[PDB]
Amino acid sequence: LVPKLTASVTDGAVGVTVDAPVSVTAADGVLAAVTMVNDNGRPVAGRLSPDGLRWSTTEQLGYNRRYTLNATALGLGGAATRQLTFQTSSPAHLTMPYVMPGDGEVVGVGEPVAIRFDENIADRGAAEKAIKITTNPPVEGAFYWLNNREVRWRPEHFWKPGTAVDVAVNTYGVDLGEGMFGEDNVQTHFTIGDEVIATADDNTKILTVRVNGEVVKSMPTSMGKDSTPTANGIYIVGSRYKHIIMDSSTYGVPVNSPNGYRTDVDWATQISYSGVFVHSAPWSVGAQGHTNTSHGCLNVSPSNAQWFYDHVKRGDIVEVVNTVGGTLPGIDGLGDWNIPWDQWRAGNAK
Repeated sequence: LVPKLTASVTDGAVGVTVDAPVSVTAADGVLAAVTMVNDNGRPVAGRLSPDGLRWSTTEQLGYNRRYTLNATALGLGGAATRQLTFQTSSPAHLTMPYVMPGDGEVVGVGEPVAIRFDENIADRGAAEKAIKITTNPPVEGAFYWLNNREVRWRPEHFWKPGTAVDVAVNTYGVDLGEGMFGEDNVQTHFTIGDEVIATADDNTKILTVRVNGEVVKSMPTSMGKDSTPTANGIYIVGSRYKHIIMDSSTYGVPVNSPNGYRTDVDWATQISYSGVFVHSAPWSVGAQGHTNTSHGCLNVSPSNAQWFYDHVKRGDIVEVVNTVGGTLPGIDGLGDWNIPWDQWRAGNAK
């Protein structure tokens, strides 16, 4: 018999996707020579298996390239040589994904997996299919989009402490719609730590912190006054700051207006994208535990705010109850758990 060559691409193909390697296989013989080059003549790196049967590229292949593959197979019964030229995808736009939380981080039981693209995603389904989430112990979860750029993945309930979470965003070479392709792959891995849930009850004006179900801190607080109340519901802890100037314009409200403010504060823990923080409030210690005076923030004492900074971490939970406000929006940024599971699981890929 005469050796047979089989490649993963066909001569004259166009729109060849660069999400996978290019390969060539010999049957009834072995591969004696395999080379691939770009349109400038520069060689593409590859590897031939020890048995001589299978060659594959080993580096990232480029968008908008014309590659030429030359292969020869030799066997007892003869020789075959093939030359194949093909063109890879040519994107209209590129989008880079950014994943949170950080690689190697230990996070609380409320932390969703977040993939944020730097451009609007036309094909949300293609984006979801390209994101591989591994959990150990395994748990069911699902994707939901907060806006046109950001998608989240979480389970039905808060995570179990000790769970490993691996996130592979395999978007390089993937058409995310209207010719927007992934700029690159991204990968993160995190772990869930202890269960920490802090409850602010407007009936008592106390912020109680529980760690694995035990009360460890009871903080008198002053939440949003009646005209600018703090919303009820489940908030995920985000960033923390030793000090920060809180600027209402950051959150939609001009400083100079009736509910605007610009205020330098210490020991600030962010709990909503709408600009709710737990923070130090020396001016309101008299009202804390008694009356609501703020713009929405959970005002506590300097030592309590510092304690919160030190002992609460990204992905821990604050639950507000019994205020005169509404409910925090599910799509706030840190309001994900306010979306009922049936609705979340259904998704919004479109």
